[PDB]
Amino acid sequence: HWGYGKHNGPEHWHKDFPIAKGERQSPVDIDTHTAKYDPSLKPLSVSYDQATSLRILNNGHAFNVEFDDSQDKAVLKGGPLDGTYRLIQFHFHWGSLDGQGSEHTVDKKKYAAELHLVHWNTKYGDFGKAVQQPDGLAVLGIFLKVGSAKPGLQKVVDVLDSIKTKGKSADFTNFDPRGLLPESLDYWTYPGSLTTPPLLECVTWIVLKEPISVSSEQVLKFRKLNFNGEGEPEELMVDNWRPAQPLKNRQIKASFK
Ligand SMILES: [Zn+2]
Repeated sequence: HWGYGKHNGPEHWHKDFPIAKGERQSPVDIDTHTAKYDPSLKPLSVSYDQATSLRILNNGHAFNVEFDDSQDKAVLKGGPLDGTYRLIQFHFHWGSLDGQGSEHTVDKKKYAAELHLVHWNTKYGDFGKAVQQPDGLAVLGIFLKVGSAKPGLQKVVDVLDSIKTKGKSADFTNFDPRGLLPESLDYWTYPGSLTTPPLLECVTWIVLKEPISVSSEQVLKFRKLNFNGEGEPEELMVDNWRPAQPLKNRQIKASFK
């Protein structure tokens, strides 16, 4: 099925998922000199104190840290959003080398990786019905650069040895996603899509301007994961990023002057 190799990578995905060539695909390049400050934006509220992580899963494309979304426990509100969006999972995209790995770019700059915290609009009752809606989802996107270690990431790095291959999962309780956030919540926002199949056009993207720094050793451990299942030839899980897609008839708005 789909992946990130020569034969099944992002340029192929449109054959099984025609929305790949849609009007509101993600990611995009964020041209900082075309994005405009929007005074109509309310302050962004990241309310993660009651977050309940459950498990971490290698799905043969990335790894997901999954949360209990059965109540309003870890929510995103404010900014461009109308109402309350509940955190369901996060995951990353990364490169084989530090010069690439992000999906959004900033003035064509690629970061070493990118974190996506996925949330769904509680007015639609659950995630499945949220992805039938143009405002069903909000993804908080955070760039990673290589520099100092991120201590709030090390519990993730240390569990990766136990979910090396596709279909492996591990308990992952009591993980605090606050430890993944940069100091500033300045952001760009635009209407887009999920960046993996099914590529659904439901997402209000909120992409933080300030990257987090992780260490070379941390990112190196991401690169030891496998796309393949146990007992299959090793294909290292690297370069699991979709490139920038056409902006089409969209505007990117900045939360800051
Ligand atoms: Zn993603």
